[PDB]
Amino acid sequence: KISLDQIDLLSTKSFPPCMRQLHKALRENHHLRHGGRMQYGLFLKGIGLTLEQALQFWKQEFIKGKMDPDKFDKGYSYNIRHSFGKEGKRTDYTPFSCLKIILSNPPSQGDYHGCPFRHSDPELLKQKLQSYKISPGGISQILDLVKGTHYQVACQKYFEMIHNVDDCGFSLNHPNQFFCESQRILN
RNA sequence: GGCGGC
DNA sequence: GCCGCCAACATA
Ligand code: SF4
Ligand SMILES: [Mg+2]
Repeated sequence: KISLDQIDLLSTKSFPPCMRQLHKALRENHHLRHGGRMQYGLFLKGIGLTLEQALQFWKQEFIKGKMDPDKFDKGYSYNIRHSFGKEGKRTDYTPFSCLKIILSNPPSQGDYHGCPFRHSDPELLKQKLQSYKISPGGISQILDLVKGTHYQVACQKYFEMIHNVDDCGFSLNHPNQFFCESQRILN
């Protein structure tokens, strides 16, 4: 039901901070390192894209990287299809959970994957939070949680703020959950 | 990105 | 250089 020329907006309204960053990095650089391609690609599949849309979405953005639209089909296409279970063993991989994103494959320079509340240093997180136009009160309420290592809670706090609600009404532990609960309120 | 094949 | 096959796992 979801369409491609609708993602840029969705990233702002319903994507949790991690996926939002990942999308922005993708649009600005026209590319993403492995870690991000994994985290974001499966998220996109979790929200609804089909294999046709995924290949389109990724190809389109990588051509802007000015690379051979063939060098794309060469490497990148097979792996996208394998994500959707259409190659090898044929496993329709479930998208990543929070605990996994937070406790594993920590990001390095050049990477945008991971959990902002956990991998972005307090000072850079605050700037992001401010860029998302989050009230200095909640931003302060989030940083606290972060300092207490309650990353998922800090994210729920971010959810409640961009949605103008008192209680998100669910315990967060998976990015696509954050998306669904958001779409519930907006759509 | 890793592992694997030439 | 060319190429294949992997990982995940919430979820009302
Ligand atoms: S808490 Fe879970 S969802 Fe919110 S950002 Fe960290 S990872 Fe993405
Ligand atoms: Mg590569």
